[PDB]
Amino acid sequence: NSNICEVCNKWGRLFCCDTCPRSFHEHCHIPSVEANKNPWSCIFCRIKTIQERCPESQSGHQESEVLMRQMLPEEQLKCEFLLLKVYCDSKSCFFASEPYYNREGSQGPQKPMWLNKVKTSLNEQMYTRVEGFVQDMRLIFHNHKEFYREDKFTRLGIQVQDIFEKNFRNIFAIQETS
Ligand SMILES: [Zn+2]
Ligand SMILES: [Zn+2]
Ligand SMILES: [Zn+2]
Repeated sequence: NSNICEVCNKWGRLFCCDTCPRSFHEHCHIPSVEANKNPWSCIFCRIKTIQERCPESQSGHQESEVLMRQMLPEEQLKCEFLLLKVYCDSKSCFFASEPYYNREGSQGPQKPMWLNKVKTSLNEQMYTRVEGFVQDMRLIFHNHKEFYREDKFTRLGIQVQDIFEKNFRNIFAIQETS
């Protein structure tokens, strides 16, 4: 197994996957690494299993259909993995914890949002459809773009949104387009 966390790339108290060489800090894995369970399979392994059991699940989908899916176990897992893929980028630090807004010439967003809030919401089963999760994720980056206006720091929102969107299209097998 790897000697660093797959998400944050640091050593520490790591839990190792039994079916792949990845390792995780307890709260870096999503869901948080389960208490017992031997063997344990990580979220990467569990997602690969879904695909292997239903190969047709990788045929292209329309985003509109995906967003209306109810959050049954497999869609819950997919959103958890998509959230984890965002935290895997170091630039996610900017969006993890609760923001505050005091900048000359800007007003804060009406509805603040951050990754740890989405994480809690998933853990508490607060989203009934994929659309709920996706709307909160996209709102993180939209709030950031609107607040920072012409400051070059706006680009951090664009960058982390691109990670989100690429992974959304991969995980939910969105039909490729030009
Ligand atoms: Zn970690
Ligand atoms: Zn694994
Ligand atoms: Zn099948």
